[PDB]
Amino acid sequence: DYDWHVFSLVTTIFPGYRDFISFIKTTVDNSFVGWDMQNVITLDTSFEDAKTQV
Amino acid sequence: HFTPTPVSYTAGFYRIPVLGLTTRMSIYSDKSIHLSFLRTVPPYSHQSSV
Repeated sequence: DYDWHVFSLVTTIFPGYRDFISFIKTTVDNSFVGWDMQNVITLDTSFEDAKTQV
Repeated sequence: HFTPTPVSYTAGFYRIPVLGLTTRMSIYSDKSIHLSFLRTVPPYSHQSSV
């Protein structure tokens, strides 16, 4: 509605995130609007600010 | 097939860890439902890796 076609995705290891990611990917791939998804960032554990910083 | 469900429900109400020994169904890996279930045998969905 507000014309925000470029987005990202930041998910932790909280249970039930794979369904979220899969649904978003399929919905993006089956539409005419043309979403320009850039990143799929998944964090591993409590961030050490060592590998999650990059 | 599913006889350790009452124990997991009643214990996971308080978050008291539960260790399973021979149950191998795939539903117990879903941590949204069974909050505090661990087991020493792999489930029926690693034969896919094999």
